[PDB]
Amino acid sequence: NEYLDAKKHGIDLSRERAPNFVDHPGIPPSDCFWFLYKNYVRQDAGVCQSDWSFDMKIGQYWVTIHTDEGCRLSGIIPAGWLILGIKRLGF
Amino acid sequence: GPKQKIVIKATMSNAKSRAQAMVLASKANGVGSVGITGDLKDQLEVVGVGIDIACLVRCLRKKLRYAEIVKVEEVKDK
Repeated sequence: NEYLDAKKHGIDLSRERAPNFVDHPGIPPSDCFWFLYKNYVRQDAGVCQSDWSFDMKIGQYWVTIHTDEGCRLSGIIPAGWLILGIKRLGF
Repeated sequence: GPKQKIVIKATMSNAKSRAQAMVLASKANGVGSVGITGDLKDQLEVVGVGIDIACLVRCLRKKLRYAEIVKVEEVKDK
């Protein structure tokens, strides 16, 4: 587990401030929040769709992030960075 | 049919420059919707099909000095 490890450095996703985002008209709302940390410090946050994937630029690096049915995130991300997912509250 | 959610990061540090970016993005062909995102509100997400993103990034890069694509997610239907 890597939530277990985050929790050692004081990261709790259940008590992070929600990302800034919009629910766009005409498409399903995103049901996952992602939080992005460098050397364990929050740099950014956003939303994504469960049981899916997205591409994101982290520093110099384009990365593919896989999002499983429970908003767990996986992918090869650059050294020093950590990305963590959780169900959007009420999803 | 397929639609993309595309996040562009740009130099927007106030409501005025954020507003200008949203208006410019809203006028681009294929843009169905646009919203501010990011911990520093330095990102806009556009949603649509047939968006000329190269052109949209070019127009924003001219207006704001720095703009680049930083996230692409396909819309997951239903």
